[PDB]
Amino acid sequence: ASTDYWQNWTDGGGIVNAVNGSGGNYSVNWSNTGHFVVGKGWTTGSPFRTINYNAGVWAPNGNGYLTLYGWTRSPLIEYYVVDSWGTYRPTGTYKGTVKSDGGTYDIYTTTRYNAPSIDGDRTTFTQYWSVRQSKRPTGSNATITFTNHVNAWKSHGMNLGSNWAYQVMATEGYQSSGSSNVTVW
Ligand SMILES: *[C@H]1OC[C@@H](O[C@@H]2OC[C@@H](O)[C@H](O)[C@H]2O)[C@H](O)[C@H]1F
Repeated sequence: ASTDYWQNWTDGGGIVNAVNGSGGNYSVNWSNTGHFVVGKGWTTGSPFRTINYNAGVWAPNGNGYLTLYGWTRSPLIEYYVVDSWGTYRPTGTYKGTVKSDGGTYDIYTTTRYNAPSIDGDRTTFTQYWSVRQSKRPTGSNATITFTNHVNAWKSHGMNLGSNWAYQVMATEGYQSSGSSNVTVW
């Protein structure tokens, strides 16, 4: 699919050099950052979407995630399917596991209080996570069958909102540097 959305958020720390490339392609070169999330995807997420990507460069030098990333409202939820990371594997309150697309993911919840969201600078929301138990290889075509995650999350009382906002294959970083280049379809 053609991507129709460009995600490019930074809280303003350090430098985030985000390139909105051709088609579903983007690149990030980041340095000594605060918090940021950059990616390509779709303006309106769907629990039925199958996201394909190829991370031609996955080169974090510190804390970074290579992850499906998106939001719902009603309720406000930020969600993740993390396939790779840098120095630190993201974790939270363990709920169970789901197997999907050749990997086994732990299912976590965490919460943010008075934090930035699509609803404002200072808001409170639950974060839903599938995090691969070990890093997915990069450089070849990879699929995230998002419906497997949605259903597994439901089985653990993690229900997504009825109002879907954007849904992207992202590079997120925190207090780190690195490079990425990713193509999404
Ligand atoms: C998950 O990722 C980073 C941040 O989400 C941003 O919030 C502000 C909004 O305008 C952007 O589109 C989001 O990327 C959130 O605090 C964190 F929980």
